[PDB]
Amino acid sequence: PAYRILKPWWDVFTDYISIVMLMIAVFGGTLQVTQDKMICLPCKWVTKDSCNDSTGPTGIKYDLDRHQYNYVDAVCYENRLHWFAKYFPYLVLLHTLIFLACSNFWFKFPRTSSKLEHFVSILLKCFDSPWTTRALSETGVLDKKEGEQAKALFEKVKKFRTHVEEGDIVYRLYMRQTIIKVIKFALIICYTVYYVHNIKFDVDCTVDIESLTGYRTYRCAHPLATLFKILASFYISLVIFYGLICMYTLWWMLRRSLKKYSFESIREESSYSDIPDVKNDFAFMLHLIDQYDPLYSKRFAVFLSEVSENKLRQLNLNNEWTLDKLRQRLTKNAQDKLELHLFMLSGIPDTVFDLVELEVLKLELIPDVTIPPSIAQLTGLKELWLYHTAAKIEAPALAFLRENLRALHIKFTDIKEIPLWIYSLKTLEELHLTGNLSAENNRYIVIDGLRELKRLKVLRLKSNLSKLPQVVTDVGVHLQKLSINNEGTKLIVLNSLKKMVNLTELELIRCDLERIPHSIFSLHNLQEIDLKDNNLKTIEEIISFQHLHRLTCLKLWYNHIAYIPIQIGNLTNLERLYLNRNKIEKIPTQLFYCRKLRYLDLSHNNLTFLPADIGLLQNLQNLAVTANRIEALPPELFQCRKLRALHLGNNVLQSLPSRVGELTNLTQIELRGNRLECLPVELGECPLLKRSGLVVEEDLFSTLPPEVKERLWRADKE
Amino acid sequence: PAYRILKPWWDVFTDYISIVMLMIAVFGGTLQVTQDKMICLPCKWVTKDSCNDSTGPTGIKYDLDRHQYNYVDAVCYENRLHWFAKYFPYLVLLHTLIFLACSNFWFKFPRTSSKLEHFVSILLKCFDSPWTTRALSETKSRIEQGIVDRSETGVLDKKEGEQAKALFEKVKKFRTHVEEGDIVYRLYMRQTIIKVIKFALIICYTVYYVHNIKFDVDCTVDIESLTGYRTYRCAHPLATLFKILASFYISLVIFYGLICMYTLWWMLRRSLKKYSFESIREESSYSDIPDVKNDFAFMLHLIDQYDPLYSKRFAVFLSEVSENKLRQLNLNNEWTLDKLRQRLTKNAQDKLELHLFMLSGIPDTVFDLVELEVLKLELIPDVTIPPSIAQLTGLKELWLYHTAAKIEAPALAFLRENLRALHIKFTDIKEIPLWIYSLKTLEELHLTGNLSAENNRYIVIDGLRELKRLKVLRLKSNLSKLPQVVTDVGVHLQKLSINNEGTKLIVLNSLKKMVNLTELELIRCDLERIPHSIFSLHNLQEIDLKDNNLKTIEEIISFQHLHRLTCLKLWYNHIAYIPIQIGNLTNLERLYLNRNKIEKIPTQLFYCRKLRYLDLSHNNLTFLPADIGLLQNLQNLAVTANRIEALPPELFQCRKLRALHLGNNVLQSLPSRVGELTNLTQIELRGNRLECLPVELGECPLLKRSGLVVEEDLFSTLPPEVKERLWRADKE
Repeated sequence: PAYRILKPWWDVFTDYISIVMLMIAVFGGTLQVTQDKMICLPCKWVTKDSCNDSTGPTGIKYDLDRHQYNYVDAVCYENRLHWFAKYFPYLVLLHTLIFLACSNFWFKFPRTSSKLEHFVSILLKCFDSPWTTRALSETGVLDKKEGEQAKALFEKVKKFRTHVEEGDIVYRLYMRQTIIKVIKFALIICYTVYYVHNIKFDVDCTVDIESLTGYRTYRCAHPLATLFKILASFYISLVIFYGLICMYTLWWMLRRSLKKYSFESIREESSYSDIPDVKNDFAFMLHLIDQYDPLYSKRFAVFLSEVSENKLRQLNLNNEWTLDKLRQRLTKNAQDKLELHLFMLSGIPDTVFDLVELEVLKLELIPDVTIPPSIAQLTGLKELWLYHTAAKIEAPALAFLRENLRALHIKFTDIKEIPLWIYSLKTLEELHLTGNLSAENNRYIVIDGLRELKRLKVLRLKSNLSKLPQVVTDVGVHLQKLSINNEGTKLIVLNSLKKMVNLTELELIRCDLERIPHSIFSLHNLQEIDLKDNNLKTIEEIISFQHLHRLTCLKLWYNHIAYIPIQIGNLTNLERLYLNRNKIEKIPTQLFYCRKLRYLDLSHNNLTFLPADIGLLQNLQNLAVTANRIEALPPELFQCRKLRALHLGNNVLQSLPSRVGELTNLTQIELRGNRLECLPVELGECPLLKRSGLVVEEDLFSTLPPEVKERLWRADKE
Repeated sequence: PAYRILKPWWDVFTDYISIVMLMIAVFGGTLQVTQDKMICLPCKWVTKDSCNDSTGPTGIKYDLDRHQYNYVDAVCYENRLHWFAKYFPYLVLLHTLIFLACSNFWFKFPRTSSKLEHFVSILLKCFDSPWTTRALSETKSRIEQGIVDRSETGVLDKKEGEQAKALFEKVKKFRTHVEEGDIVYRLYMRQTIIKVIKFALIICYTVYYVHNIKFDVDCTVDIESLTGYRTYRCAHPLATLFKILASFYISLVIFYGLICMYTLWWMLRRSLKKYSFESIREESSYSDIPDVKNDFAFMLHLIDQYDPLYSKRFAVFLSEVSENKLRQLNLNNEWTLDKLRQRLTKNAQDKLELHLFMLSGIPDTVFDLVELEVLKLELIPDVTIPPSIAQLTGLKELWLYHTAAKIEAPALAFLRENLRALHIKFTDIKEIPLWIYSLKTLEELHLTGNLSAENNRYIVIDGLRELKRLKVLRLKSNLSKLPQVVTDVGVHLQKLSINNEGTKLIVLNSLKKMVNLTELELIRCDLERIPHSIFSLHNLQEIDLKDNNLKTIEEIISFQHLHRLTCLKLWYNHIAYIPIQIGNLTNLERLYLNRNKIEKIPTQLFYCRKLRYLDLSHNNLTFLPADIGLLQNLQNLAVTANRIEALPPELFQCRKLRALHLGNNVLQSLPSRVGELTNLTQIELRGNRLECLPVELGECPLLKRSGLVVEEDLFSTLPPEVKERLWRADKE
């Protein structure tokens, strides 16, 4: 089987010694059974209960028959022959049996037999493991299944180490076996040496049988005495060898202190400092194997180490996410940037850094990531997204990011999930925070390091804030763009916003303002204002926007704005005006004094008509009145020569005015959902219009002339 | 083979001691067979029927032959040698053989042999199954909001998953088979009791009789006619060795008896008819392992004495948590991405839909479908929303039908950022997840199921105020009064829909604050009267009052306040008549009055020239006023199930009347002006008292056979040109 490896040289020697001892026991026993004779002749002249030893010679006549001789031989054997000379083979058999019991007690004892078989099974599967030879040769692609096997093997070795290190049972069994062997060898050597001299050939008995034989004493020969003395001396030699071997084993056990196995030699040779010392009953079996072979312990150490487990995980990951699969999976975001999205992986594959074309890296739900120093290979990396993925960084990686990272996106479920090293970056221009960070009695404590971003320009917060933090006010002295998305939670300004005089784009989305704060007018460099979803109802404060001489875009959409103040005519610099999803029912004529206007979106309002002053907007380029009650478009609308789009969908339009063809810059027109009976023939004289550009019901489109329809199909096809 | 697991250490010790005792039995037996001697010499001087024991020495002459000595020694061996000395090895052989038979009966007896081999086979195949190590390795505001901690997942082979499923099934069957027997345990108990009583008997008698093995024996056998002597003194040369063997045997049996006493003490103190399993599950948290009944706890106790490792490798397969987890893995393997994509359908709103019904859980691979739009979950129990749901970028609606689902922080954040609609249907308040009030981008909430309770009403929905982006709120909960939170949150609601399914709803001045509302629905509210709070909603456009048991709808005069009221459904009521005040609502476009008790149509109804839909199905109308042709924009006119015997010719002035429904009427004959309606597309005519269809019916440019719903007897009257044209139009 496989138990030949748990036997050291000394156990093998003792096994063979016990076999030889058992052989001489059986030989002596069969002799003592089949011959076992004394031959006793009476002595006629007796001196002090001893034989006096005092025409040719004639034989002496004792007048004894065969049966009287048999009786005296039996009596003198029973009484005067020494018990050693008679029972030597049975003593030898008993001693060899109890020696074999001491040897195999731990093999037959189930409590330790289970441990030994488990240990040998695990060691066997580690020795033949394909990853062992690979890892020791390396000092590269593998099967996924074999990697799963190796991971299961690491878990198995973890369980084995947990179960065994508390044992202290196999070691105690071996120690007690060897102690018993030593004491028994000492005792048997003692008594056997003391008594081997009583195996004499010639014996004398004075057995007091004279009423049965007439003679007092007898002189007897024990023919098997010399063979038995030879066998006994051979046995004392064998027991001496057995005892020397057992004393060596006892000294080895008492010397090495095998409750602790250092294991550090291989951990230094193969450079695995994460190979700790194994404890009692786990050190011992390793020592026994080391006696058989250190190679098995070498193959076991790699599965016992922690760093090798990490390398195995990395190799499985590289097998799972190769360079080809990653490059094929590479996509582009909406920002015309090359980005890679890693979602729910055990770690960062080491092959992602061989794609030097990357610019944005997204790490979402990747547990316990360490930012490898290999990120230096990503020369062109500009944005790193850490979504529910806290990153532990090293000094080289931190130094690289301090000079190569321009935008950082952090989405966290908890304060602790925010890396603390991200603030130390100095070239960082964009910080995107997405998560609730409000705290009680320690509000705005985590992000105090925000001031350290001296190059910061874009700061977007989506953080359930109830007031603009003071640290943000300090860091805003160098900001260009601000974006706060409280998700409906009210935000308080209270004169904490005017310090960002360099701010040029301010967004207060879902901040529940309920009224435009006066602090917005103190940002004279502001160029875009986005106040989406703030429950605004009165926007008469826009008269103060004349202070902002550089205001070009106004997004007041997604509010409950009931009316457009006529004071909106004073915002002469407006080019984009977004007002959709509001309660506006009519368009004041003052709104058309903003001649520079280019984007005018008034969708999803309660409008019914367009004032004729819409022809004043020569720079109109987009017009969205989607989902309105616009009965008919005034012909003055077509005075907007460069109108490049028209969103009239979901209206109550009766007939499309025929002047639609004059819009030669018209590229996209939407008309779906209208009660439009007929289509104009002048729709066919828009050079840039295609069938995709025109949005209208197919059955209504069937009303257009075949020439116009064919021309539109030809333009849309190519 | 694999039976070594059964025997504890005392069993092995007894087996080895029995081997030793059998060895000494065979040794003593061959000694007694091959030597078996008494060496006897006559006693010349005899005192009290016994030996007296009283020019150099000379031998004593008895004048006996060798054969006379053989005879006397044979007789003295037969008679005066103690029976114990003669038959001790045979008694030892008998006792050791019966000890071995007692040990091995439960293995050789087929009734218990089959049970033992079945248990060992199943235990071995559950030891070799790899699911065990994986199971072993698997190991405030946040708690009360359905937020659960992260749990890891893996991928397992389909073949090994099926093997583990079959192994769970086989272990179930075997436990059922074994729970009733209690035969192996009884046989083992009887074997141990026999062993102990036999030990007691043999120790007692052997120790009593061992003193009769003497070397020197006196026999007075009464053979004087054959030898001339009365008494003899004999030597038994095997007596001392037999005494050594006998005392060695009593020492061995003392060891055997102490071992068996300890074994019986253990088997009585332990109470091993039931298996506890408390430590493994109390540490590793797998409480779905019930205690074990008879004949299946005894074998596990044996295993525990041998090795607890097998006990755990079996406990994992006997647990129910593990079975459900393996079921999850098998369901993951079964519902492959191709299967789910083939299962994907599109709901009425042209959205890709996945409706899961009666599954043990949400398959982990439903979240690899990037095109999924609506996820419907019905009758899926004790399920967790995994963080992998964040891959469903296009997911907009989540339907939780009788499903209480817990969520994790990543999935909760993703849904809070992405989820638009939520359908909650519950028979219990606790089945409503409490994390649904933290979805701050939610826009459309459908509450289905009774929610009100005594002394604690309208407190679970106290969290609706946190849904700051809610627009569509559907309340189908048998409300006896509109909850205060609904009034508070309705300031930004754009559509409120209530379905009391027969319960009377009292608005009681709680509806005039939702000035942003544009659609109001009160279905089966049993109002029996239009509440005056509706007319204060100056932004309303659609008002539905279905199944309110309305009788008089003269309240519609106040609808002139609503300056954008386009659709107004009053269907499924007891409305006896249409008040003439319905003409003041010139902005009406859709008007529904079907399933009512209307008998006549006022002429003032045709002052609404913006009307486009006029459905009067299932009424007692008998004629149509001539002003019906004034509504130039009417497009759908259904008068199904009425008493319209004839249609006015002015009705065909509505040239854009796309569809008609004149079925189930008493129409005597179809007017010839039916061809004037150029835009007619779908006209229903089944159920009328018509005889012949008009020829002018076929001149409609767009009407097809699909749009001409009529009986075949009437349809047979069309000219064959008309029939062929309709068939061709239906084909194309």
